[PDB]
Amino acid sequence: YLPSIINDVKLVFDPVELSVLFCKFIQSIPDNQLVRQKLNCMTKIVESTLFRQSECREVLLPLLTDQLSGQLDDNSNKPDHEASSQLLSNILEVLDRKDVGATAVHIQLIMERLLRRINRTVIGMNRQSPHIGSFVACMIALLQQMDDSHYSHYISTFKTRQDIIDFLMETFIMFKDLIGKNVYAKDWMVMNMTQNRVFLRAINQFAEVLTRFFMDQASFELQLWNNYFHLAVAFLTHESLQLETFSQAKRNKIVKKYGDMRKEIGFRIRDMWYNLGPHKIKFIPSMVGPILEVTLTPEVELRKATIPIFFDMMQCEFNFSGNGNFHMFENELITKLDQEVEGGRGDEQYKVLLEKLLLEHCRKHKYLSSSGEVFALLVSSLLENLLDYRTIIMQDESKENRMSCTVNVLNFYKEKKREDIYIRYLYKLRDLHRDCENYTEAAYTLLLHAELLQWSDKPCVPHLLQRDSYYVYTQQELKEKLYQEIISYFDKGKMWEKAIKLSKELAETYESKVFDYEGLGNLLKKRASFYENIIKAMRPQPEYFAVGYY
Amino acid sequence: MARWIPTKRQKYGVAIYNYNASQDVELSLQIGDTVHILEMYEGWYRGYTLQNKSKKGIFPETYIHLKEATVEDLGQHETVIPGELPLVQELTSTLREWAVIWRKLYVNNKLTLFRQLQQMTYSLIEWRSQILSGTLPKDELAELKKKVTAKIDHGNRMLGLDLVVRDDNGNILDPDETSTIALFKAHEVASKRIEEKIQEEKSILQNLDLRGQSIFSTIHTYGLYVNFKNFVCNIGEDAELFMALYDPDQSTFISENYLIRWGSNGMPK
Amino acid sequence: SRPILELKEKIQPEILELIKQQRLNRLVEGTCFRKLNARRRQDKFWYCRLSPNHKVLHYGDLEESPQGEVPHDSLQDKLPVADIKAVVTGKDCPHMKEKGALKQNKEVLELAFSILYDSNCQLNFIAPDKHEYCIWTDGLNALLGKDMMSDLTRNDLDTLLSMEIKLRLLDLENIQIPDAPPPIPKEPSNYDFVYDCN
Repeated sequence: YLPSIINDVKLVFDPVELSVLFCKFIQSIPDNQLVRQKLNCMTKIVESTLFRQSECREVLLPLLTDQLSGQLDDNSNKPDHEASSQLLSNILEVLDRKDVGATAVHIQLIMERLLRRINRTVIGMNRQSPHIGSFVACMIALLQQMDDSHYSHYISTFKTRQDIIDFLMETFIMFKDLIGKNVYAKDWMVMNMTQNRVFLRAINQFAEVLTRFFMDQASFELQLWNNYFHLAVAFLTHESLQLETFSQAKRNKIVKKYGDMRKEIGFRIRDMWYNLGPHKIKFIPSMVGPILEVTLTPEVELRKATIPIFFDMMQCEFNFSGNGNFHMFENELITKLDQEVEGGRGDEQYKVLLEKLLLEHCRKHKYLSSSGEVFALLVSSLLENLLDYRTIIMQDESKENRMSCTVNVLNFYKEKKREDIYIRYLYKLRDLHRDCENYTEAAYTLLLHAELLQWSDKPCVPHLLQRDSYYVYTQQELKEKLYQEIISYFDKGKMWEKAIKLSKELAETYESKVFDYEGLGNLLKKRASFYENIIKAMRPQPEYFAVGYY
Repeated sequence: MARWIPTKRQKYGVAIYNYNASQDVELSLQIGDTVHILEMYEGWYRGYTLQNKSKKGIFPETYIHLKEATVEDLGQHETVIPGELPLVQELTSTLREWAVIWRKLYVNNKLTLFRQLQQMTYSLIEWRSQILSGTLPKDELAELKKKVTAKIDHGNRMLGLDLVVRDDNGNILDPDETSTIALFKAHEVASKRIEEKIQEEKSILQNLDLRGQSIFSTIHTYGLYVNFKNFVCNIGEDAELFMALYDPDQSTFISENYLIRWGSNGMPK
Repeated sequence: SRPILELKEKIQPEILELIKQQRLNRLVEGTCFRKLNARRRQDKFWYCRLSPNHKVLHYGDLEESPQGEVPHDSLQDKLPVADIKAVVTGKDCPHMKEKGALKQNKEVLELAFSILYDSNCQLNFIAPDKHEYCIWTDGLNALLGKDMMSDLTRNDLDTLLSMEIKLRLLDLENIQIPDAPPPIPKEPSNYDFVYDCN
C-alpha cells in the first residue's frame, strides 16, 4: 500500500526526495524477506512516477538493478522467476514509451547493468515448459530498444578479449538454441517475425564486432565463424515461399511488414564470407555443405548471389591447389547435394542457373576452371538424374517405378564410382524389396553391398561403415553379418542353392580365419536343413513374360 | 485509345456486372473485381485487377464505380466512421480465406465443422452488412467489434491459422511494431481468448449451463418477465391477484406484490 | 436479381466439376458395399475401391469389415471403366424381379444398382442407405460423364453457388446492376496508347 500514496504525495512533495526516501526504505529490507512482495512493490513504484524520469529513473533504477542482479544467480531464483520477468517487462515497457522521457543514455545504463545478467538468466532459465517465453520477450524487447551506438558502446568494448569471446560464443550458441526449438505456438506469427527482425539486428551487430576485432586484426583465435555461420544458416532455414504463400496476402503481408528477411541474411553472410579472405581455405571443407541449402532456397536473387560463392571457394582451393585440387571440396559437394536434393528441395531452373554461373565464372579463369567446367557438367547430369527420380517417385507412387529409378541412380553412381552414396541407395532398395517381401532381390542387393567387402581385417574406409550402427566393425565382421542376413533371406526366399553356395565360403572363413567352431556348427546345421529342403519338397516355377514398350 | 495518366486516386476500380471482353486484356469482369488501376483515360481505366495483379485491363468510366478513395480512408476522410473501416476490409479478406478453405472442406469429410463454418459465415456476413452503416450506437459498435473479433479468431483457430491482436480499432495497431512487451501481452491475451473458446466449444456446443454461468457472473441485476394470459378461478366475485417472488424456504417474499384486478365475469376487471 | 441470377447460373461449371471430383474421391475412398442375399455366412460387407487413377475397381467378396475399405488386391481388381453400358437402378435390376431365392424385398428397391459389363454380366449390389446409393450412382455417371442423381447433389449445387455469388456482390454493394447492360462507350479505332503498355 505505501506505493499507492506516491502519486499524490509527489503532487505535494519533492520528486527526488521521495525517490531517495523510498529507495532508502527498500534497500533497508533484509535480503531474505518477502521478495515477491518487494517486487510487486517496486512494480507499483515503476509503473507510475516514472512518467517523469530525469530526476528519479537514474536514481530509482540502481536499487532495482541491485535486486534483480541478486536475483540473477543465488541458487534460489526459482520463486521469483515470473515476478522478475514481470519487473523486467514492465520497466522496459515504460522505457520504450516516447512521451515519458529521453532515456537513451539511461537505456545504456540499463544495458550495462542488465544485459549479461538477463542473457545468463535465460541461459540458465533454459527449460521450455516454464514461463521462458516471458523472459525471451523481455530480452528481445531490450534488443529492439537498444542502439547500434549502444550495442558497440561497452558490450563491444569489454575487458580482456577472452571474456568477450566467451560472451559472444555463448550468445551465438544461445541464438542457435532459440531459433532451433522455437519458443512460441507457431501461431504467433507476429511474434516470430518480430523475434526474427530483432535477431537480425543483434546478429548484424555481432557480425561487425567479429569483423573489427576478429579479422586478421585478431591474427589468432579465429574459430567462432563456424558457430556464426551455423547460426545464420539455421536462421535462414525457415519462413520460406510456401509458408509465405498460404494466403495470397501472406507474401504481401510479410513483405510489406518485413520484406524478404532471407535476402539480407544471405547478402550479409555473402559479404562476411568475402571478408574472411585468407582464412577461407582453413574454413572451406567444414562449411561447404552449409552453403548449398541456402543456395537451394526457392527464391531467385540471393541464389544468383550465392552460387558464385561456389566458384569463390573452388578458387580459394585454387590458391591452395599447390597440393592437388578441389577434390576434397567437390566430394562433399556431391554428397551433400545428394542429400538435400533427394530431400525434395531443388528445381530445374536451379540447375540451369548453376551451369550458367559456373561456366561464366570459369571462362574468365584458368585450367582448374576447365576442370570445374567438366565437373559442373557432371553435376548437372547428377541434378537432372535426381530430378527425374523425384518427379517419378512423387508422380507414379507405384513401387515398380520406384525400384526402376533407384536402380537407375544406383547404376549412375557406379558409373560415377562414388561408392558411399551408391551404398546408401543400395540400402534404400533393400528396404523397398523387403517391403515387397521380394526376399531374393533384397538378398541380391545386400549381396552387392557385401561384395564390396573383403575377408581382411582392417576396416579400410568408413564409407562402408554405414549409419545403421557405427563402431569398429572390421570388414571381416561386417561381411559375416551381411552373409548371415543374406543366408536368412535366401532361406525364406526358398532359394537354397545360393544359400548353400554362400554357406560354403562362410564356413571356410569361420574355420580358417576366426576359428569359432560354434559358428561352424550352426552354419552346417542350416546347410543340412537346406539340403533337406532341396531334396524333399518342391517349388513352383514362375512364368516369364516378354514386355515390349512402344 | 490513348492518353493514360498514372494516379493512385482510383484504387476502388469497381465494376457493374460481367464486363464485355472487347479489350484484349478485359473479360467478363466479375462483380467483385476491385481493380488497382494505374492509368486514367477520361472514359476508360486500365490497370491491375484483383484477379490478376500482373495484367492490365481497360475498363469503362461508366462501368467503373469511381471512388477517389484508397486503402486508407482517413487521408481523404472516406470513412463512414473513422476507426471501423479497417475492420471491414480485414474481415473481407477473412471471408476470402473462408472461401478458399471452403473449397478445401467439401472434398473432405469435415462436414460438422463445415456446417458450423456455414453458420458463423452467415453471422459474420450479416454483421458485416449491419455495420456497413454507422447507424448503430457506440456501445453496439464496441460489442459487435468484440464478439466478431472473438468469432474470427476462433475461426482462425480451428482452421489452424495465425492470430491477430489489438481488439479495437482494426486490430492493426499492435502489429505495427509500436512496442514489443505489450505485443507479448496482447499475444498472451489472444491465447487466453483461444483457450477460453477451446474449453467453451465443449461447454456451449454441447452444454447450455456453463454459458449461463459465464454470462451471469459478469452482471448483477436481473428482471423476471411474467406475461399474464388469463385467470381461471371459480369465484364469482371481484378478485385481487398478488403475484410476487417468494422464498418458500425462508417463508417470505422476494419481490414486491404485483396487483391484478380480476372481474367477476371470468375476465380481469 | 435477374442480372444477378443470369450472372450466377451463367458461370456454372466450376461447382459442377468440383462436385464430381469430390464424388470421384468418395468412390476412391469407397466403403464396404452390400451384396445380394448375404444371409448364410456370406460376407454382406465388402469394399469396392476405385483406382486413384480411376480406371480400375478393387472389389469382391471381402470380409465383414466394420472399418470399411482395406487396401490390397481384392477378389477382382478390375472393373472395365471403358465399356460399361450403364447401371440399372430400381426395378430395372433383373435381380429385383427375381422371384425365387434371391428375392430382393421391396425395402431395397432404392438400394438396387447393377453394373452392366461383358454385355451378359451384372454386379447386383445394395447400398446401406439412399444418400450413398445416389452418391455411388453419381460417381459412376461421372465416369459415364453425365449428370448427377442425388438430391444432396442439387442441394450442394444450390447452396455453394449461393455462397460464391453472395461473396461476389460485395464490390457492387449499395450499387445496382442494370438488367439492361450499360451501353458500351465507343472505342477510338486507334490503338496508339500515348502512355506505355503494361
